[PDB]
Amino acid sequence: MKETAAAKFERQHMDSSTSAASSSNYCNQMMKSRNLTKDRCKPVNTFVHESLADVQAVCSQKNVACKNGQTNCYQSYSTMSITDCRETGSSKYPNCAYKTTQANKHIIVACEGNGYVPVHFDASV
Ligand SMILES: [Cs+]
Repeated sequence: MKETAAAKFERQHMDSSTSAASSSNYCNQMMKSRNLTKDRCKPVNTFVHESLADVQAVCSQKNVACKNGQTNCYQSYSTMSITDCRETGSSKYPNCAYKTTQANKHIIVACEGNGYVPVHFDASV
């Protein structure tokens, strides 16, 4: 079955199963279980610990520019529980290693065609 942009966004960024990173090993486990170390060690990736509905709602909040210059990005009005994952020095494809950083920040996502479906995670602030 084809992986839609919606499904891909959920695979790469949604973890409503936990309220926050459980430990420092969180990223290593999640990056692997979500297939983010298969085609390479995805350098950076953020997981959101909120309901899909609250993240989806961001598409109708504060409109802002995306890091790439596109105009379909949106920043959340309130802060959200998120976990930042970044490849560390001891990492080396195919043996990927990550640093886990838990936090409560505002998220910014890109909504397809400026619609209401989040398809990319731009950043957290
Ligand atoms: Cs919108």
